[PDB]
Amino acid sequence: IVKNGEKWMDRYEIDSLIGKGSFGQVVKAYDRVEQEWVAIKIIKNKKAFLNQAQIEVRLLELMNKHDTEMKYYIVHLKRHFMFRNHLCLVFEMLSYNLYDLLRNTNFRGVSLNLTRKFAQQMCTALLFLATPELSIIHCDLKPENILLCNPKRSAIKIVDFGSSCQLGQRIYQYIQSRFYRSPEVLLGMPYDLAIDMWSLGCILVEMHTGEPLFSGANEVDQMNKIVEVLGIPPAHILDQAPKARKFFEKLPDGTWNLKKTKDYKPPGTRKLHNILGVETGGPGGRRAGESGHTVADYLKFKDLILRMLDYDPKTRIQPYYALQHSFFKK
Ligand SMILES: COc1ccc(-c2ccnc(N)c2)cc1
Ligand SMILES: [Cl-]
Ligand SMILES: [Cl-]
Repeated sequence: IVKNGEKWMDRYEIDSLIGKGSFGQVVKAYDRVEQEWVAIKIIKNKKAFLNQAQIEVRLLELMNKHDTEMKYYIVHLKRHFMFRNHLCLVFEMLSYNLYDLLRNTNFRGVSLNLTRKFAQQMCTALLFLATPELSIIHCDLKPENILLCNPKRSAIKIVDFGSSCQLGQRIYQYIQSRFYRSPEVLLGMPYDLAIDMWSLGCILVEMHTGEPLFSGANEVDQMNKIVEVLGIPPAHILDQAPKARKFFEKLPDGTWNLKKTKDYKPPGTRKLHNILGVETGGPGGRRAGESGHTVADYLKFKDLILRMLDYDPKTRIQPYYALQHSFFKK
């Protein structure tokens, strides 16, 4: 319960509720010292949420100490303080999220050209998080966690480092939102920064088609929707996976296949080529003839996405090399 007009610490005047989370709530507030509006993320007064939010504060302050071009795709933490036994994180105000943007297209998607602008900003963010001394895994990339800087413009920033961890500081095996969950996490394997790049691949297809690429209703369904597009994962990965046998069965000759329950397209037959409509006027044919939606434009996009959706986290494309892809050229 926070009321409009409520004044905190002779500094902040609470205006309105921006959003609610598992973590607590985010409110619009006026800062009298800086003379500007800010977003205040108010964590619930329960050990679990406080402790995870203390990790979010540490990771944001760690990024803020690195002044470089690439850090300006991450929402700015201005400060944090403790009030009425709630940890409170003060951020810059951003605009609406990319799910809202998709809802506003009635889930028909934005252009290849706006998708490219989002791709390039998000690839730069991931390059920043991969800075050795940072090595931050977001762990929850999805459209909802990508906000416009300004409702008139196509600049974006990532929010919500509530799930985030540094490489080698993993807490939970079960992480990421199901639609954006990487194969290595579905398979219960130790995960690295490559799980964010998997999420990003999923996100960019969704931004252009308007619908999630892999909309599993549970982990079994999720892996089955991935297999439809990408085929059976390579044996070398499945051999090292604790949860391989949640989804696949090993045969003595001809190593792995799907476990079948009661009655999906055959492995690797739901081609990304058709989902994108590379040769058939884009998703549902709705970009037929539009500029920036040529077959050559489409093939570049398909190639970058399939590199982002490599099953092998060690060969999956990394941010620097994604930024050099032809999809971003001239
Ligand atoms: C509208 O402005 C904002 C700014 C930050 C956030 C934010 C920041 C960090 N975590 C979450 N879940 C949300 C939301 C809206
Ligand atoms: Cl979504
Ligand atoms: Cl998570």
